[PDB]
Amino acid sequence: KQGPTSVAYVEVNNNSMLNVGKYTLADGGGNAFDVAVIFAANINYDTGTKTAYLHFNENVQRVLDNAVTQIRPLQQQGIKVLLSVLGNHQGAGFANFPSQQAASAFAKQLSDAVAKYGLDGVDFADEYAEYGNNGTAQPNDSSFVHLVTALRANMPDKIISLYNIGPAASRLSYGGVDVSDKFDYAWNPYYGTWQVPGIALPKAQLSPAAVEIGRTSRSTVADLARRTVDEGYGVYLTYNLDGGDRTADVSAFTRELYGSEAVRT
Ligand SMILES: [Zn+2]
Repeated sequence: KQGPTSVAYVEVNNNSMLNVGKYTLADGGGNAFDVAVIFAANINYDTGTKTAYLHFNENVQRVLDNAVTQIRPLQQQGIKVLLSVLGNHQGAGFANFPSQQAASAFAKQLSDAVAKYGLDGVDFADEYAEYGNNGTAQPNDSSFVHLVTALRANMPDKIISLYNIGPAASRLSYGGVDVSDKFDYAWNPYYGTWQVPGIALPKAQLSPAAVEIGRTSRSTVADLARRTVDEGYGVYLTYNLDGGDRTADVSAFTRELYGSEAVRT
């Protein structure tokens, strides 16, 4: 298989991670998706200790606890699995950690979770943090740099990606350290559109295209995949892969990215 890196986000609240492994290319048998993203664990805030911390809702916890059936099989077949981390309406977000030490403690929780569950990486989605709730501060310009630097240091050989949205995504440089190069990938969060991420990464690691499989018209899915290849971009994002038969939708972009339509087990 040769072509852009395919990524699929799965809202584990309602869907199975395994669905991502169901699609392969008719010509070649390669995976239609190269990366699967568990959406989403989150950044919580303890008002008492005034400390942010990593939280997994029951659904996220359930899939992590069942890594052998929910995650391991995807990895066995060559698909990378990442844990997305999202804001949780509690004031704490990736852009408002008060210090280097504070950001670093949270990065350890992340890297520890990655090792414990045998994950391939982390995805940062700075949305719904609601900076300010519970007496918290507004995003500052060192928090994210500190968090990314620590995480990357913690897991040098794993994946770290950026869902391109929010205060954090605009605060990649501080004190002479630009954290753009510590990210493996970055992508557009707006389904049905082409929006090149601002983060200073080369085309090969960016996905200006974004589609919500089953919702975006197969014409637009095909168009964005076509533009991806034509403009030389190296990633393509599919959001909300569900349990329905989306072979036609997956084929809409695989024909363009890989030259083969897809098959679903
Ligand atoms: Zn809210």
